[PDB]
Amino acid sequence: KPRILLMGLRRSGKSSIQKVVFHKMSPNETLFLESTNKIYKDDISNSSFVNFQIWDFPGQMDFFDPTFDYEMIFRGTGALIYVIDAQDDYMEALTRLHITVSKAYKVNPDMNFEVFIHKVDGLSDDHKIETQRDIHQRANDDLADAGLEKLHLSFYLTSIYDHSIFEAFSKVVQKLI
Amino acid sequence: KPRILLMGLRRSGKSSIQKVVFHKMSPNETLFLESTNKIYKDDISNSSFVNFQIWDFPGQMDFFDPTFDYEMIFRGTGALIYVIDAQDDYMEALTRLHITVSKAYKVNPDMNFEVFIHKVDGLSDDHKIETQRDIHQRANDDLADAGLEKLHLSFYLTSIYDHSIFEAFSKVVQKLI
Amino acid sequence: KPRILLMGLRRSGKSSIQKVVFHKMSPNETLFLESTNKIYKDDISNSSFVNFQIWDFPGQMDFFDPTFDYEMIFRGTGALIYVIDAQDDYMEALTRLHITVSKAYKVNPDMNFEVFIHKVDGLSDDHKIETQRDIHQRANDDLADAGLEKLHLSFYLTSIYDHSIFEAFSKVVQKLI
Amino acid sequence: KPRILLMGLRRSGKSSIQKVVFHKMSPNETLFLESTNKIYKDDISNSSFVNFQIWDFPGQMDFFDPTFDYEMIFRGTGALIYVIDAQDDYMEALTRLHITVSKAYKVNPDMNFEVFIHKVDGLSDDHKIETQRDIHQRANDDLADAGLEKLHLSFYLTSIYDHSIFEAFSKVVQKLI
Ligand SMILES: Nc1nc2c(ncn2[C@@H]2O[C@H](COP(=O)(O)OP(=O)(O)NP(=O)(O)O)[C@@H](O)[C@H]2O)c(=O)[nH]1
Ligand SMILES: Nc1nc2c(ncn2[C@@H]2O[C@H](COP(=O)(O)OP(=O)(O)NP(=O)(O)O)[C@@H](O)[C@H]2O)c(=O)[nH]1
Ligand SMILES: Nc1nc2c(ncn2[C@@H]2O[C@H](COP(=O)(O)OP(=O)(O)NP(=O)(O)O)[C@@H](O)[C@H]2O)c(=O)[nH]1
Ligand SMILES: Nc1nc2c(ncn2[C@@H]2O[C@H](COP(=O)(O)OP(=O)(O)NP(=O)(O)O)[C@@H](O)[C@H]2O)c(=O)[nH]1
Ligand SMILES: [Mg+2]
Ligand SMILES: [Mg+2]
Ligand SMILES: [Mg+2]
Ligand SMILES: [Mg+2]
Repeated sequence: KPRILLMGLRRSGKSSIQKVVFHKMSPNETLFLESTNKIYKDDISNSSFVNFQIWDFPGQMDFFDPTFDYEMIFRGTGALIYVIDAQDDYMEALTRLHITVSKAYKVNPDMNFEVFIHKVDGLSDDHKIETQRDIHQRANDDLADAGLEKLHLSFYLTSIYDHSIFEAFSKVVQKLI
Repeated sequence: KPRILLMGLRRSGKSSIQKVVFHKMSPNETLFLESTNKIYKDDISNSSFVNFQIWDFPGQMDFFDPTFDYEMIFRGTGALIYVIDAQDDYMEALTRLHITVSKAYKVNPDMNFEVFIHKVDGLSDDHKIETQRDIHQRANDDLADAGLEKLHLSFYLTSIYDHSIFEAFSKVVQKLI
Repeated sequence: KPRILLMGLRRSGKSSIQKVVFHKMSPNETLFLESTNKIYKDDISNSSFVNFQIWDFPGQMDFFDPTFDYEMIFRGTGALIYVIDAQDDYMEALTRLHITVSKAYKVNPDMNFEVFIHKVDGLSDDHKIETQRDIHQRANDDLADAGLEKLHLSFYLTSIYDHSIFEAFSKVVQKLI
Repeated sequence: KPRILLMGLRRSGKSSIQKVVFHKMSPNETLFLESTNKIYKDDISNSSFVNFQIWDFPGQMDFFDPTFDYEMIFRGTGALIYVIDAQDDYMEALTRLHITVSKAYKVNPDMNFEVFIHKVDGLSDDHKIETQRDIHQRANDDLADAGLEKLHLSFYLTSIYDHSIFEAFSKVVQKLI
C-alpha cells in the first residue's frame, strides 16, 4: 500500500498534521504533543478510507546515523511531504529540504515531493503568497545548481487550524492512487 | 423499516453524506473516503433515532450487471436520493438520473424521488438557484418526453459543510414515517 | 438526588435538549430523533458533574391515563421545565402549561417552574423579546384567573444551536443544589 | 515527571480548565461540573503527549487543615497556576494569591508562578488589559511589601471559550521541560 513520509525540522508540525488529519485531534490539543523520538508508522487501515501508511519522523533525521537505511526507506516511498514552519526562519529548512529530496530522488526518481509551507494561520494572505514564492524560487534554484532541474517540487500553504491541511494531504494521497 | 437508497455518479458525495449525517464524520475527513465498491447497508438502529436503512451504492451502478436485481431492490425502497455534484458538469448526471428514476418508478410508483444538488458550498447563492432551476427544468423535460409527467422529483441544495445536508436528509426521512 | 422533568408538547424539543446538553449530540443530529413514547429517566451520574436525574417525557402526557401517578411524580420533583416551540403557534402550549403547573403546584408548591421558550434560533432578537413578553403575560394572567398568583414561572430564551440551552439548564440545576 | 497545581478560589474555573484542555470537554458542558472536594491527580500519560501530572485542588484550600502537608506538596511542584475569575471581584483572590505563593516560594523558590486571569470572554479587550494591569500591580506591590520582590509572577489572559487557555497552559508546560 502507498507509503507517505512526513519529514521536516523539529517543531515544524509533522505530528500535529497526522493527529489532526487522521486521528481527530483538535488543533488546540497539538500544543501538548511530545517531540517525536522514534519513527511512528501509522497505518490508515479503516475499511472506509483509502488505505496507506504514514511515517511520522523525528525532526531533522540524521542521515549519518548507521541505524537508518534511508535508501531502502526511499525506494519503498510514494511521496515525501517536507513540512516547513512558515512563521520561523526557513533557511535551515531549505538546506535540509534540498539534502533530503536530492537523496530521495537519486534512489527513487518516481517519488512525489510535496512541500507544506505550514502554520500559515500566523501570516497575512499576501505574506503567504510572498513566502511561497521565496521558498519556491530558492528551492528550485538550489535544485538547478545541483543539476536536479527534473526533480519537481509541489508547494502547498497549510494550517491545522483550517481546511487547508486536509485539502493538501488529500491532494498528495490522490496522486498515489 | 423504511429503506432509502443513495445513488449518483462516482464522486458525487454519497458516502460523505451518510458518514457526516449518521456517523459523526467531520466533513474535512471525507476527503479520504475510498471509492465504494460494494453496496453498504447501513442500519440506523440506535434506540433514540428513527429507525431506517440506508443503502450507500457504488457510483453509477451497472443496470446490465446480472448480479443485481434492481427491480426487487426498488420494490422494497421508500425513497431514492440521487446525488449530483453541482460543481461539476451534470449532463451525465441528468442522463443517469432519468434512467434510474424511470426504472424505479415503473416498478414502484409510490417511491419518493429526492434529488440532492450537492457540494453547493462551492457556489454563490445566485448560482445555486440557477443550477437548481436548470437541473429541475431539464429533468422534468426529460420526464415529460418519456410520458412520465406524473413522476415527481423533489430538489434540495446540499453541502456536508453546513446544516443543509442534515435538513435535506431529515425531510426525506420524515416523508416516510 | 434532584429530579428535573422535561415536559411540553410533541416536537417542542425536549429530547434534543437532553441529548445536546448531556450526551454530546450535535444539534444537527437531533433532526433524526424518534418521538418519545416512554418516560426516559436519565441519571446524570458522572463523578465530575452535579448528580441529578432528568425525566424526558413523551410530549403531551395524558393526565387521564391511569398508568401514571402524576401526583407521586410531582411530589418527588424539584423542577419542572416546560418547553415551548417559539417558532410554532403556542396557544395549546400555553393551555397545557397552565394545566401542568397548576397540578404540580397543588401537590408540591416548593417545585420550581422553568419555561424554556425554545427554538429561538428561528427568531429575530426583537421577536424573541416580544414572544417572551406575550408568553409571560398570558401565562401569568391565566395563573391570576385561577387564584395562583403565588405560583412563580421563570422564563428562558433557548436554542440547541448556541450556548443558551446550556446556560438555561445550568440555571435550573443551580437553583436545586 | 513535572507536577503542576491548579489553585484558586471556588468557582474560578480550575476544573473547567483541566477538563477542556486535557479531556475534550466542551466549554458549554463545564457549567455542570461539581464543586471539587478532593484533590484530583490527573496523570497526563498518553504516549503522544508531554507527560506531567496536574493536581486540581478544591477551591480555597485550608492551610490550617492538618491533613495537608502543603510544604511537602510544594517541594515536589514545578509550577503553580493560580486561577482568578476576572468577571468577579478579585480582592479576596489577590489576598489568597499572596498567601499561596509566599508559602510556596519559601519552600521551593525554583517554582514557577503562573497567574491565569480567567473567564475573559466576559470582558472587552481594553478591560482585559486594565484588569491584568491592576492585578499585576497589586500582586507585585503585595510581594514588595513582604520583601518578596524576587518572587516572579507571570500573567495570562485566559478563557475556556477560545484558544487562550490552551496557549497559556502550553506556555506553563514548556517552561518545565
Ligand atoms: N500556529 C500553528 N501551530 C501549529 C501548526 N501545526 C502545528 N503547530 C504547533 O507546532 C508545534 C510543534 O508541533 P509538532 O507536531 O510536535 O511538531 P513536529 O514537527 O512533530 N516536532 P518533532 O520533529 O520534534 O517531533 C505545536 O505547538 C503545534 O501546536 C499550525 O498549522 N499552526
Ligand atoms: N466541497 C464539497 N466536497 C464534498 C461534499 N460532499 C462530498 N465531498 C467530497 O467529494 C469527494 C467524493 O466523496 P465520496 O463521498 O467518496 O463520493 P461517492 O459518491 O461516495 N463516490 P463513489 O460512488 O465512488 O463511492 C470527497 O473528496 C468528498 O470530501 C460537499 O458537500 N462539498
Ligand atoms: N431550530 C431548532 N430546532 C430544534 C431545536 N430543538 C429541537 N429542535 C428540533 O425539533 C424537532 C423535535 O425535537 P425532539 O427533541 O424530538 O422533540 P420532543 O419534544 O422530544 N418530541 P416528543 O415529545 O414527540 O418526544 C427536531 O427536528 C429537532 O432537531 C432548537 O433549539 N432549534
Ligand atoms: N464565562 C466563563 N465561564 C467559565 C470559564 N471557565 C469556567 N467557567 C465557569 O465557571 C464555573 C465554575 O467552574 P469550575 O471549573 O467548577 O470551577 P472550580 O474552580 O473548579 N470550582 P471548585 O474550586 O469549587 O472546584 C462553571 O460554571 C464554568 O462553566 C471561562 O473561561 N469563562
Ligand atoms: Mg513530531
Ligand atoms: Mg462512496
Ligand atoms: Mg422526545
Ligand atoms: Mg473544581
